[PDB]
Amino acid sequence: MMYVKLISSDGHEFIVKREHALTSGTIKAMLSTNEVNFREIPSHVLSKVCMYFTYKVRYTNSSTEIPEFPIAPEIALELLMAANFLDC
Amino acid sequence: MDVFLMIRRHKTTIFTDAKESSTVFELKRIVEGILKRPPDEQRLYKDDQLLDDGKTLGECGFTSQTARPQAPATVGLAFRADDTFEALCIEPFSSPPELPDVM
Amino acid sequence: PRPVLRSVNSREPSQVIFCNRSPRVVLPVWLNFDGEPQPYPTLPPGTGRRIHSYRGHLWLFRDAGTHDGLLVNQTELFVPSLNVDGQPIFANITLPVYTLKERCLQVVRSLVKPENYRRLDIVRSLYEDLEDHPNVQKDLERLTQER
Amino acid sequence: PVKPNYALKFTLAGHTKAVSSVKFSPNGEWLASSSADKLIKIWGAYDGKFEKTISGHKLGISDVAWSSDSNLLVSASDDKTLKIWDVSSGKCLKTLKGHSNYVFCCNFNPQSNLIVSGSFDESVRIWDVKTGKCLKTLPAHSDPVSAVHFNRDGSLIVSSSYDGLCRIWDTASGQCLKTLIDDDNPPVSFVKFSPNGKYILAATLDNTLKLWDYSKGKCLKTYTGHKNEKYCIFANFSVTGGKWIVSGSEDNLVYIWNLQTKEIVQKLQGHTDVVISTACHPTENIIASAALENDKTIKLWKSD
Repeated sequence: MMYVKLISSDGHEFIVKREHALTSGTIKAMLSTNEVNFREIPSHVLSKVCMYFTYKVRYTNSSTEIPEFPIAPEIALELLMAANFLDC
Repeated sequence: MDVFLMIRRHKTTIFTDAKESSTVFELKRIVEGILKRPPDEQRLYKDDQLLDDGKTLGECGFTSQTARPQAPATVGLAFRADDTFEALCIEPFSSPPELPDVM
Repeated sequence: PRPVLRSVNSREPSQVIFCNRSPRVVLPVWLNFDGEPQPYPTLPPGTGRRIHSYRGHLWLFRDAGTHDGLLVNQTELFVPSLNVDGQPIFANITLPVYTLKERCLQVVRSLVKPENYRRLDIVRSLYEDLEDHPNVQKDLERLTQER
Repeated sequence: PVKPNYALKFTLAGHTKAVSSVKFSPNGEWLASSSADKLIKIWGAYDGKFEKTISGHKLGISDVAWSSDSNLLVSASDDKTLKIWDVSSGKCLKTLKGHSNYVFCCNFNPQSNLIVSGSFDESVRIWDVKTGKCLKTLPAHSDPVSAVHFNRDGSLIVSSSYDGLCRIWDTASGQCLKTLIDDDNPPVSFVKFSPNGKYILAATLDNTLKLWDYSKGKCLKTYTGHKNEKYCIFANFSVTGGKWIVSGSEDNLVYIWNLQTKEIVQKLQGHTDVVISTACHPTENIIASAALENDKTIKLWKSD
C-alpha cells in the first residue's frame, strides 16, 4: 500500500496513504516524489488536514450516520487558508 | 469496529487505521512496512505505558469512540537495537496565533 | 413549461419518518407544485417524526440556523413512494462530507459577524467566498442538470 | 334570445385582496362579496351602490350565502369558523365552532333553519341556525370539500371534494344515498343541484363542467373551452332570460354556454386575474363576477 510524506513548515513529517493525500489536487500536482514541502503550512494545521483526509475517505459513500468534522476557533482561519490552497 | 491512530516519533507521525480486534503486534507489522524496522526493534506506548505485543488495541483503551478518523488516538514510538533502548520523544506540533479580537 | 424541481400532484398519500441522524436542527423544505420552496417545522438533532406527505412530492433538508445543505438517504432530494405492508418510508437526514474549505467557511461564518469578514487577515478571494452563504435557490441549478 | 349580449355596467373595487365569492340575495336587491381581506361587503344589485362592511372573521373568507328571506348571511372563513350575521345591523349573531381547519363553502337549507359547511378538514357539517349547535359531522371525503348545496326541498345535500367524488346525503340520517364515480378521479371543484332539482352541475379540475342526472347516474351534457385546472370555480344556472350555464375561468374570462347545445355563446372580457366566483341575479338578466389578487374587483353585467 502506497504512502507519501507531507512535511510541514516547522518540519514535522506526516506519512498518509497515497489515496488519502490525493484528496487534494494541489498535492496530486506537487507529486505529479513521495515527499511534499509546505513553506506556509505549520504542523498544527497540516496535522488537522491529514485528519480531514482520513475522515473524508472513511465517511464518503457510507450508509452510516456521519459525524461533524470539528475545528477549534483557534485554528479555523489557518486551516481555511490551507483548505483554499490545497483545494479539498 | 475500526480505530484511527497517529503513530508518532520525534518529528515523524504516521496516519493509519486498524480493527479494535487487532493485536499491538499487528500494529508493528504495519510500522515495519513504512519505516522498515521489524517489531522486536519497536516499543509502542499509550502516553507512557509500554503495550504488550499480545494485547488487542481495544484491550489497551483504543475504542472507536476515542480513536475516530477526525480525532485519532496518539501512539508513542521508540526504537531498540540489541541492548540499547531509544527513549520515547514526541516533538509537540506548532501553536496557533491568539484568536483575533473579532472572534 | 413548468419548473423541473417541483412536486407531482399524484394526490395519493405516503406516510414517512423524518429520521434526524444529524447534529444540526434540520429544516424540512417541500418543493410545491409551482416549483417554489416551502418551509416546514424544525427537527432537533437525534429526534424523529411520522409525517403525512404524498407520492411524487419533492423534499430537501438544510441546517435551519445556517441553510447548510444536508443529505437524505445519501442523496440531496427526497421523493416519497407508495408505502407497502403499511410500512412508512424512512427519510434518513445526515450531514454530507463537506469539503474542508466548506466546513471551514461554515465555522468562520459561525464565529464572525458579516460586518467583520473584511477585518479578517486572509486572502481577498475568501471574503466573497465567505459572504456567499449557502442557499436552496443557490444550488437548485445543480440538481436540475442531475435529474 | 339565440345568444345573450351581456355588457359591463359597473366595477366594484372595495376589497383590498382577492375576492372569493359573490351571491345575489334571493329577493334580488343586494349583492354580497367575500374576500381574503377578511371582510364581507354589501352592495345594491342594480347600481352597485356600496351598502356596508361586515367584519369579525380573523382570517381570509372563502364563501358567503344568503338565508331564504335575505335578512341572514353566513360566511365560511379560513379562521376555521363560520359566522351568521344580521344584514340590516352587520352584527355577528353566532360564530359556528366545530371544523378542525379552513372552511371553504357554506349554504342555507331552503327553509333557512339549517346551514351546511364544507371544510379542508374533509368533513361536511350541518348547523342549527337558532342555537349555533353542530347537529352532524358527515365523514364525507378523503381530501378537502369544494362545494355543498341543499336540493329544492332541503331533503338532500350534495358535496364536491378534491378526492374527485360527488356524494348525495339524506339530510335527516346524515348517511350517503348515492356517490357519483368518474372514469378517472378528477378533483371536483364545484357542485350544485339544478333549479328543478333532478340534475346536479359539477366542475372538475380537467377544464370541464358536467350536468349529471343523479337518479339515472347518466352524464347529460359536457361544457368545455375555458381554463379550470387549479382553482375551485363557482358555476351557475342562468334562467332570467335564456337557459345559460355561467362559469369563471383561469384565463380571466367569464364563459357562458347554451345549456342545451353546449356551444359557447359569450366570453365576458375585463378581469386582470382568474374569475373564481360568478353569480346570476334571481329576476333580471344580470351577472356578478369576481377575480383574485391581480384583480380584486367585482364586475356586474346586463343583457336582454
